[PDB]
Amino acid sequence: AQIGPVTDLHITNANISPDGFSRPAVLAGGTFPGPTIAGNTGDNFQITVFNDLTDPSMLTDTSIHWHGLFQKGTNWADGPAFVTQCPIITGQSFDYNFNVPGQAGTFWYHSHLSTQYCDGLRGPFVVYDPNDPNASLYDVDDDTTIITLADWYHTLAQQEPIGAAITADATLINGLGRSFTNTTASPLSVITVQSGKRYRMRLVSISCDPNYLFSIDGHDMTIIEVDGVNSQQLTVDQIQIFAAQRYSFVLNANQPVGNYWIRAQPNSGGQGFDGGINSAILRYEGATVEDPTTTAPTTFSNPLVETDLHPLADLGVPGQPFRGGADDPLVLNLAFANGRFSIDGVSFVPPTVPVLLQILSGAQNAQDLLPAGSVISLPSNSVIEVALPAGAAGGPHPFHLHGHNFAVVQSANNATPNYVNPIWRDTVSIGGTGDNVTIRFTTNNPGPWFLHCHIDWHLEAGFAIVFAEDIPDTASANPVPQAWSDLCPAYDQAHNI
Ligand SMILES: *[C@@H]1O[C@H](CO)[C@@H](O[C@@H]2O[C@H](CO)[C@@H](O)[C@H](O)[C@H]2NC(C)=O)[C@H](O)[C@H]1NC(C)=O
Ligand SMILES: *[C@@H]1O[C@H](CO)[C@@H](O[C@@H]2O[C@H](CO)[C@@H](O)[C@H](O)[C@H]2NC(C)=O)[C@H](O)[C@H]1NC(C)=O
Ligand SMILES: [Cu+2]
Ligand SMILES: [Cu+2]
Ligand SMILES: [Cu+2]
Ligand SMILES: [Cu+2]
Repeated sequence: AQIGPVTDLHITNANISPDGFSRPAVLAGGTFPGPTIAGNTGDNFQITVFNDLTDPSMLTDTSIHWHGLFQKGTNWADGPAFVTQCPIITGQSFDYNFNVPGQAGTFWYHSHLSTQYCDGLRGPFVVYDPNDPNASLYDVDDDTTIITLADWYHTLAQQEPIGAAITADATLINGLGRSFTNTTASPLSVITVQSGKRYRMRLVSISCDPNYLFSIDGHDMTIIEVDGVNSQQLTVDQIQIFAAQRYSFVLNANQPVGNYWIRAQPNSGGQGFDGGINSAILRYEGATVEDPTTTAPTTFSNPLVETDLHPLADLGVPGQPFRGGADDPLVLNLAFANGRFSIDGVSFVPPTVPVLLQILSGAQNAQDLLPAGSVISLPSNSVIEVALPAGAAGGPHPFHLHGHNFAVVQSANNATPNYVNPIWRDTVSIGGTGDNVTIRFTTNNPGPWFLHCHIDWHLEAGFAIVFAEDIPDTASANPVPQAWSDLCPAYDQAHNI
């Protein structure tokens, strides 16, 4: 069952074996992925997170981010450790109490402390629309139509050796899949459909790193939502989905009753489908309980290309229709060297005092804010443009902005900008060498908002900055509860800081 919008959520350690290999994990709700948190647009969510972690190998502190929810007036509830809060310590709990006005779509939640989400703290977060403009396009939309794609590691996140390459050991679809090496015939996930019905499949990348080439043998997929933003219908037969992105697509159960492979090919780790790696099963009601015998094409006919997506609503693009046509036009220098990433020459290292607390305590320019050179002020009520030229090692990098979605004025692998009708989203691949992926948004949400690569290993290695949006109005806009004010003293006492 789905939980929420008012719920407890316990964070525990447990052993799991999603690919047949047992290892300890950090879990929400006792499962991997965690349970779906759900409600309706505009609802009040009160997620009381109980930190019951005891195993220091995966960190006993935690903090949870609600990915893609704007948190307007509740920046303190956003979750990134040392940006909006100190972590919750073990044996304590914290109520993330926020509202979701004006948003409806497919989201997710994850630890936002270190690389802890890789150790298991990740799950779906759905905000339904009782008046969804897409409602007539499908018959079924429920917990059985959520599809999560996850990378899974045998080595614990904190134990990944300095200086060796990090790759996953299994792809998990709805929490199950097979290991790339020492493959065993562990159970695969089954997604069940009824011949003749149409399903809103909510595809969620909960990846710490790889992008996936997602497809379903014999079927095509009609995209209707991108990162929470309703889209015009776009029919594709493969979706390249980067870490933290979401799509809804209509699946029409219009093929013969049978079994079809669901494929999720990561860009690193095991290549292909031998032994049933990178796979799940689409099973029609009445089909034999057996593996599919289908194959993929050699070449997909209609892969998703991001410039083909357009909003359902008339969202336009803020600003003027040329490069630099914004109130605050920025170009970030994104680089990697010697194990660390940098933005404008500064590698992100989390500060001792969370950025929000520094602002509430009276630090009112971004030059005053720690870490020095990692916090950039944005002016209020202004059009912002951010160019994110690629080239840094470890790409393609999926950049994500908290507190906002944005127009993707320029996408990967295409030099032509779109100032008319590009998709809006919250996580975007910045592409390959020579690209100039560019985003735009307006600043109507005071507070410190993280901007970073969503490959968690890259965030850990410094690939981030904080946009301190409307510093002067942050305190008035974001009243804080006593429990939030209590977090840093409790954390600092427990850690002798
Ligand atoms: C990406 O686009 C930005 C503008 O959005 C380019 O920025 C300009 O960079 C040149 C130097 O390279 C400056 O002289 C301009 O002041 C910048 N802003 C402009 C023209 O609006 C940037 O060069 C582009 N990067 C790549 C790799 O194509
Ligand atoms: C590269 O991106 C551009 C800009 O998004 C795409 O150009 C648009 O193409 C559509 C479809 O033919 C036209 O309706 C628009 O008028 C074009 N806009 C602009 C600004 O040119 C283009 O299709 C993309 N290239 C590829 C190969 O997909
Ligand atoms: Cu996220
Ligand atoms: Cu986020
Ligand atoms: Cu990256
Ligand atoms: Cu983040």
